[PDB]
Amino acid sequence: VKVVKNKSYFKRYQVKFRRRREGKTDYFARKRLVIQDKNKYNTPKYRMIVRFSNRDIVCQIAYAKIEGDMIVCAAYSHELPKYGISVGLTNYAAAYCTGLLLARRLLNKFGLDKVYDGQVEITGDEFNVESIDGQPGAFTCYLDAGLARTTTGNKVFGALKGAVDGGLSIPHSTKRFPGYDVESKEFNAEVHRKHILGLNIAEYMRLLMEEDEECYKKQFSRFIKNGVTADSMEEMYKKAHAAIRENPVHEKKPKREVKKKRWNRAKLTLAQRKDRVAQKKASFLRAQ
Amino acid sequence: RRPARCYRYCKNKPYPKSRFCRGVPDPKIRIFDLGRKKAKVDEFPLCAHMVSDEYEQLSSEALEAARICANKYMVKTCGKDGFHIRVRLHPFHVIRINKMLGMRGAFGKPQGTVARVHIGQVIMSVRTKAQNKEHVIEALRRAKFKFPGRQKIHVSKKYGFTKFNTCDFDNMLAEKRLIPDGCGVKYIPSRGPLSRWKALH
Amino acid sequence: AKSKNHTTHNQSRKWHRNGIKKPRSQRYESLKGVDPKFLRNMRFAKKHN
Amino acid sequence: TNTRGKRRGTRYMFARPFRKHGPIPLSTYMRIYKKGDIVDIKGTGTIQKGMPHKCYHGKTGRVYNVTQHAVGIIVNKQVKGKILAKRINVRIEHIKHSKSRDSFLQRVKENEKKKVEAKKEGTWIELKRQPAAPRPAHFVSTKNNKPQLLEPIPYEF
Amino acid sequence: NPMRELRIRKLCLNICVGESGDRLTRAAKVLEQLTGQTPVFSKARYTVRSFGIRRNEKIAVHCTVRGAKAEEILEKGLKVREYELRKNNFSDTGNFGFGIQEHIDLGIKYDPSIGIYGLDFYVVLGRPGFSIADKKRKTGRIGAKHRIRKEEAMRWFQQKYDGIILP
Amino acid sequence: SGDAGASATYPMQCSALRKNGFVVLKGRPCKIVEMSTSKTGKHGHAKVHLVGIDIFTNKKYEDICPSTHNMDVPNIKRNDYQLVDISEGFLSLMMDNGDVREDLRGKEIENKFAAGEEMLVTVLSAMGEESAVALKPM
RNA sequence: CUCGCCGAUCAAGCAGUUUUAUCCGGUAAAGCCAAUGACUAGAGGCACCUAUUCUCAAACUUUAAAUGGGUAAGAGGCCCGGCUCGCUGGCGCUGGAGCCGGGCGUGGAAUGCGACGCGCCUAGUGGGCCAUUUUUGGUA
RNA sequence: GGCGGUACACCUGUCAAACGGUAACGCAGGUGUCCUAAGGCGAGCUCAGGGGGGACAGAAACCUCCCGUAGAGCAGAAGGG
RNA sequence: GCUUACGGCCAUACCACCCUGGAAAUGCCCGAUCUCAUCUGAACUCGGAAGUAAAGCAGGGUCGGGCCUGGUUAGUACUUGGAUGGGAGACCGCCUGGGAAUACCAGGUGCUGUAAGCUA
Ligand SMILES: [Mg+2]
Ligand SMILES: [Mg+2]
Ligand SMILES: [Mg+2]
Ligand SMILES: [Mg+2]
Ligand SMILES: [Mg+2]
Ligand SMILES: [Mg+2]
Ligand SMILES: [Mg+2]
Ligand SMILES: [Mg+2]
Ligand SMILES: [Mg+2]
Ligand SMILES: [Mg+2]
Ligand SMILES: [Mg+2]
Ligand SMILES: [Mg+2]
Ligand SMILES: [Mg+2]
Repeated sequence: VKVVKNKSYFKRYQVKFRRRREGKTDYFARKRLVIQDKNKYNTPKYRMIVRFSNRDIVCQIAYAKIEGDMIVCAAYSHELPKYGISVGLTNYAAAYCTGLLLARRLLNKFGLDKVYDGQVEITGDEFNVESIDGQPGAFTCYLDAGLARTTTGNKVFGALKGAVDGGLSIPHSTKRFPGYDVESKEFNAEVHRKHILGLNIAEYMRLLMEEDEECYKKQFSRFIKNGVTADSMEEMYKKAHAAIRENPVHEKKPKREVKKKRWNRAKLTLAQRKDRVAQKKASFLRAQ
Repeated sequence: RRPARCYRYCKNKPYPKSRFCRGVPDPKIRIFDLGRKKAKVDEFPLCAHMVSDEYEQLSSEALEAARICANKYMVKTCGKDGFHIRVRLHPFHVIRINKMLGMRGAFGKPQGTVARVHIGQVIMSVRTKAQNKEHVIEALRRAKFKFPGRQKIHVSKKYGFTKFNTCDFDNMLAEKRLIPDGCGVKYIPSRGPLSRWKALH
Repeated sequence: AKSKNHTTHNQSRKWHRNGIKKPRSQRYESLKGVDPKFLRNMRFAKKHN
Repeated sequence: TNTRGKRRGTRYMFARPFRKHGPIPLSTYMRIYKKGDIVDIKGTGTIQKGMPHKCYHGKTGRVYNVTQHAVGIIVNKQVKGKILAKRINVRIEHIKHSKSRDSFLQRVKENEKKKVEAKKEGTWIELKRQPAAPRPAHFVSTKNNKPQLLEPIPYEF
Repeated sequence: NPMRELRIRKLCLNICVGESGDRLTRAAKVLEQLTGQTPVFSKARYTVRSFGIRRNEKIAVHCTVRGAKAEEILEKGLKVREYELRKNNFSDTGNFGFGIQEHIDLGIKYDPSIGIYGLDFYVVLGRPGFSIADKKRKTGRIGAKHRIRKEEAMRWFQQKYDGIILP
Repeated sequence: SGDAGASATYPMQCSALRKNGFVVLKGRPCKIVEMSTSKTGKHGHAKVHLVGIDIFTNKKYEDICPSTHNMDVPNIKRNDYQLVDISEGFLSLMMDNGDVREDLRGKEIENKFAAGEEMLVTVLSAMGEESAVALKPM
């Protein structure tokens, strides 16, 4: 069988971009998202970056530059325990809060927290903030889903709804919000308000506790020890949205000084490298 | 056929047999290695060439004739298993022939293949034992009369058909830098994996 | 009765006879071909200052 | 007679370098081209839109118009014996900033500071480039480098 | 050590019927009574007159089972094989497979309405962590010390199902 | 509605016409049976003599034209159909859509269908109208 | 005809030329143990397979000259303040462009030259031939 | 000159001598069409080939794993992408 | 120093095999009620937190392949301009300037921007 990886293979081999080899960036969609028109002359084109891990949600606002895009404001999902949400830091309701936390924190540093307060109450209807004359214009950014398949009800659009309710003017439509019946092509806003306030999570805690309590303890183990029940879901997120709108500013942790103690071994120098093969040759000639 | 005086000088760009040039007849020479070709490097230390001194092109029929002329003299003076002839010129340039005759559409059909040679390029190479030097020079001398132009019969300083000198070939064998494989040697540098170094020892 | 097809023999001597003059770059270049959206606003920046 | 096609003879100029194929790196898209800067022209076979003609690949002109995706350039093209200023529309993937004037701008900024430094100190530093002058008189020491005898080598074939 | 349990990922089964028509349509009903899900029609790729098939012609059906249904049907297909397979029935990359000539011994009564059909069982063996090669974002490779081998897949067949490898 | 096309034919040179071909003579395609060209003088021009049998019924036609002249060449295309009952006055055929068409007209086939041995006919289309000539079994 | 004539009292600008600076190319050579295509010979591992070897490309190329092509070498500059806009927009400067005022000659490479400046009318010609080098068809 | 050919309107590679241009009845070729999608856009997917496997099933049917810089495909000539 | 998000240059970053590592984080992992989703909850989407390093990932190893850089090849090959230079010719030498490429040899193997967190 002929060898596929020979000298002629690697000599002709052209590697992809590093962010492409890692599978993190889609350069076909990035070009159409971060590149600004040439008749704008360094007008920053902002975008909301929403990323999901197995335990955390990252929401950032950036604008592209040649030496790397700068992050204007970043709100993480592990900051919700400061506002009350100590459980389920990766569900749809926690995505609406980190988007709201990113919207209110951005408007704070830009001096736009008095104007464009968004929807204080959660109604689920399509809301797009309006720019009032005389006052500074609303912040207009765009959504960056990345490699996440944008289906109806994805949590990427949960932070999108949290940002447009905070005051951000992001263009979108209610076709991909949870509660859009594609059969009738109508958006039922009442279903969306349930996912925003975690009401769909409460119905799961009740469907298990009233059927078999054994599985309820495995699925919601940390929900029991933290003292949150199925009846304390809607109110928990409501008072969390209130705390986010009050103090959205995030202070950095005190810089802890470290002696920079390395835990990895260093590369072998040229002396240690040649001396090792010199010992293997000498040890090979003694055995014969 | 047309005499070789008409296709002696390299006037045209190289016109090889390819997808665009179809219908080329087979070259006159088809065998390039003769003698005991499956001999090791330490059997035929001597090497002698037929170096060219003119930038011209040698026909395929001349390479065939001079090969047999040098071969018939080596088999009678050194035996059929005491030499190795390697013709180092392959006929690749296709010379053209105009229609048998105005010149409306004068581009001609292929006539044959002709090997283009440079000043200093080896035409033939013969390796044999160290005591057959006077026979190879005479065998290669008789083959010059089958070629147009001027050729030189130079006894090379390399070790047979290899590219290493004779004064260094014996030292590179003891240092395991060269291993014989058929009619040539393998240059084994000191920059590979250590597994193949232990195989040599 | 064939003739000569194409030639550029004496052309380089005729070009440099009166010299090869570069285009005259005048101050205040023209404004034809510019973006009509940009020119429409620029004419509004001149009738208001 | 040759064909008058727009891409005849562009087999190698519009090709991409070895092991440099694929998508365009996203730095060429985020470069700002104002109106009146010197830009080069170098066509790319990846973007078949707004590509320049082969008579402009390698030329250099100044920008007179900027649009959404492209840039209007004023290139001087000699036709037969006359040089004409051509206004062409080339997208930003086939152009780049010309560093031919950056050596002049850096030299001006260094001149504007040398005269204000000599004015407040009272010197006469000359601000003007000069060709490579003949080498001055210098002593060549032979303390540790004695002249080594060279001579032609015999001919060997 | 616990994250290296040589479990089964999917059990692939297919009936390669000769051509389309009512014979192929009835073959899909066999996969509905065994797997419990609608199969898919796999049309041909190239036309070959030696077999009597054309391009874009529905030739074979196939289905995939993942969970405990994959373990049940695979066990129900090994009792026909007498819980023993050949030595060369294992591929050099883990997974193996076999085949039966009649599906009646697979827990379904023989009916005179629909004809008898023979499927082709192919089990794709796995290991916790193989999903890193299937997910889109952050797609990676498995590794040398984690992918299954032939000697590792045969001993799993001898311990879980007490199989006998015939040389 | 997509009734038909507009080209319906194409003209080409007379010297490019080959034997056993087709060409338009007197407004109807004909089967060229033999072609011969001859000179006219010292520096004579290629005088082409054509003779073709009309493919439809009868009435062979001929014509003289120079080699460098142009003459209309028709589009000769033949389609296959499946036979149906011909017990009526018109011959019936079916297309790929599955619908029947009855526009044609022979004696050896109109009664053949009643006794078995089904066949498929090849209807040839040309400038004027359509007609069926060849018959091959399967 | 518009000027310069007075020489860098002046702004200058220009060039079949160099210098400095920055781009463009795929020819000569080179390579094929690198891809496409052609090609000779042994050797190793159980016809292929691996590592080598001889010889080539005008419609092949990783690499790549020499000669050569474009551009930049200042007041039409540099810097600063204010104003205008329906364009642009988190951000009366957020970009951008226009407008107005002020500050600053050590005209900020070599050599040469009045600008071969701005127009108008315009005859003849539209069979060429030869040489050094490059080069196509052809035995020539 | 005639016959032949169209070098008569166009396109690809080369000739063409590393900007562009550059001839011959120079070379290898292509065109007078095709497409309601083979146009536009979004999403998902990865191709040619090779290896190990798997009832009938074989060198060619289909299922599946592994390698796979594109060596496939992109209506047509060729080049580029 | 490390772990993530978004990147710039796009192999000094890739490829094969081996070894070591989980503080935070990451990954695997545990489920299919809701949203969504396929032949199949594998993928995609969604809900979650029993286990903690098998793999991803990260850091090392290889007289590693590749890539990158330098030396050398060589002032060689080729080339601008010149001669009433040589030569039957092919072609070659010289004068005046520019000046490569493989093989071979050696060294190196990601750098870095913005934002957040942790001192294994
Ligand atoms: Mg040599
Ligand atoms: Mg003329
Ligand atoms: Mg003429
Ligand atoms: Mg003249
Ligand atoms: Mg052509
Ligand atoms: Mg001036
Ligand atoms: Mg004329
Ligand atoms: Mg005239
Ligand atoms: Mg033609
Ligand atoms: Mg040229
Ligand atoms: Mg461990
Ligand atoms: Mg290495
Ligand atoms: Mg090097």
